[PDB]
Amino acid sequence: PSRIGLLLDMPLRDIERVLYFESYVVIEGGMTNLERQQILTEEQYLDALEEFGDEFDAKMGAEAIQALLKSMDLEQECEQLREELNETNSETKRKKLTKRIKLLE
DNA sequence: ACCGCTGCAAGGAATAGGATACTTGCGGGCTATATGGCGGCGAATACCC
Repeated sequence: PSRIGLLLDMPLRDIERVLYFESYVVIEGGMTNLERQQILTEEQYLDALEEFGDEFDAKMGAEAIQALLKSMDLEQECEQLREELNETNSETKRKKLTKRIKLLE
């Protein structure tokens, strides 16, 4: 498994695309339609910034990954994930959240 | 005390011979598209509920 992939909890395909400069990823993406870490195609990024030339940041590549990682709190995420793992559901999400919590702790 | 003369250079036709500009191949010096191997296993999709 890829430690980045499941620490940040993003499918490895999308990090593969981002880290070789063929897409865009939002960093904070607040005060707008976008979420924390949506992926964008080049044209999608151009269109989004056109309609939303406000301050939402969407970077491209290693710098974006670094900012996204450095912009996270570990133990708080651990609390949220253990609360969610409390139940709903112990079928495969049980295994997934146990692994992610193991890495985070 | 004036002049036509001789004579002494300047520019044409025929030969030998070195200097010297020109040409060339190199030697080292440098930079920058496969197609007869399986087996196990675990993660990542697919699927049809």
